[PDB]
Amino acid sequence: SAVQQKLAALEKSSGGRLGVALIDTADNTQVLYRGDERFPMCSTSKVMAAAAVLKQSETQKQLLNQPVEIKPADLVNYNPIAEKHVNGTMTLAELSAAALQYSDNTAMNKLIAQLGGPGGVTAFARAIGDETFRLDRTEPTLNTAIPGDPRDTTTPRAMAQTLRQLTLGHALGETQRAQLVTWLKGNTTGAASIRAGLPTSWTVGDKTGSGDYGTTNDIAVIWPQGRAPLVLVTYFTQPQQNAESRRDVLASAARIIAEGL
Ligand SMILES: *C(=O)N1C[C@H](NOS(=O)(=O)O)CC[C@H]1C(N)=O
Repeated sequence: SAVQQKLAALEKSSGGRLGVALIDTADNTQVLYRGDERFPMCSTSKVMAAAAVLKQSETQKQLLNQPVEIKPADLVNYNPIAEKHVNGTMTLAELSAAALQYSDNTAMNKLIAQLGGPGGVTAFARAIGDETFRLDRTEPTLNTAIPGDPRDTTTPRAMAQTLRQLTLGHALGETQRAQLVTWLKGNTTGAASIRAGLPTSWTVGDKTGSGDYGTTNDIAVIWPQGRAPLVLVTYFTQPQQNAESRRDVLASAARIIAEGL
């Protein structure tokens, strides 16, 4: 109840809409704030897409090594890794790593194309028991984050359960799960978000996202020192389209969640 009140006060002082889902896998206890409201996933959807290609690699041995042609025309709005390889090639493993750890949008589009389009990512979500996730568009338009728009959205509760199944459960094979966790732990973009609200001694693997309407997201699997892991989804979006990012709000939500643990 105190956590519910503090998250409501944080949201009230934030000027936006905050969604939080915590799963404590020590006892499966949950904490939800707007946990069943939809939020635009933005770059956090990349987790699903990479996991889906990892799932494909369970029945294609050499799929993650398969070269993919990077063309000049493939570049979109944020391609910090892919631009080095245009007119060249990247493997699907490199593309997955670039998408997850550097949030390369061209790499995400290559992952999406490897799955047959956004519906293939949604189909993977359905195949691992996620009924809420929907991916509808490619990069960059999946980040429009328009209020009330269900496209490219999920709920905090669904994303927390799914992230647990992908990183801690058995939605993926053991090697694929380990690769996904390795990728998440090497994220370069997460230090200002959930991780900033957690004690420094805790290991975090996470994927951030941001979009229009000041949309500021983070999804994390957290290994606290000396405790079983947590799954924490913090989604945040604001009323006006041009709003600035608010990673401090994600950090504050993580601090509130962390303090009740
Ligand atoms: C995903 O949210 N995006 C791709 C890339 N990464 O964002 S993050 O660094 O906040 O994870 C650029 C921002 C954003 C986008 N432009 O769509």
